[PDB]
Amino acid sequence: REKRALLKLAKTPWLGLVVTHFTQALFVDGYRAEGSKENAKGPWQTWNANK
Amino acid sequence: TFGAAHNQVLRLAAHVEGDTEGARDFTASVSWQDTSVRSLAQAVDAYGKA
Amino acid sequence: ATMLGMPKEFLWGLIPGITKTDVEAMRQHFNDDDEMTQMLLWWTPNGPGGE
Amino acid sequence: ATMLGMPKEFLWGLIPGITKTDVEAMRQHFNDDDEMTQMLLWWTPNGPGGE
Repeated sequence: REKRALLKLAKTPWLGLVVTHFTQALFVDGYRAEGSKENAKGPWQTWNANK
Repeated sequence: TFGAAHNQVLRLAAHVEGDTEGARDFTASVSWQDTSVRSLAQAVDAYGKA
Repeated sequence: ATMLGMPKEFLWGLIPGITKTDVEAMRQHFNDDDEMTQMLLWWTPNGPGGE
Repeated sequence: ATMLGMPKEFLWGLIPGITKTDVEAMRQHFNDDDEMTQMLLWWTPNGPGGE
């Protein structure tokens, strides 16, 4: 109960940090067809309407 | 990988709401924002030169 | 491209940050008749050029 | 703005030290008929230009 507190002190969320670091960089900004600069109306409206 | 999954999701959603063309359009794909770590000045200079 | 005279279209794909899908999108919408596209295609440093 | 031809009004907001209220103030008083404003709008390096 005195070394157990030390053990709980040394625990650091490194794996959570890795997951958060990789999550913050993955973002989708558009859904475009092949050879088109515009977003597809239907699928992108569905994407936005579902937040 | 996640873009393949997202395209699957969006094609399924198009199939649910009719949209026969969108459901079978496997060529369309999602677009991801840039993950490169580069300064603004370098990127702008390079793209302007390009 | 400026000196050796290489085809610029082939050199688009070698630039980092641009994928082949983006290259195809540029190829399809390079000569659009939209006023904005025409102004950007004929963009001199001191404003639009061309016609 | 010079090369890629981006709209300069949108690029005003991205410059540090300028807020959106200042951007609105610049927008409203960009084309004032005051002689000082007109001279600053047509300012060549060797003094005022324009009319």
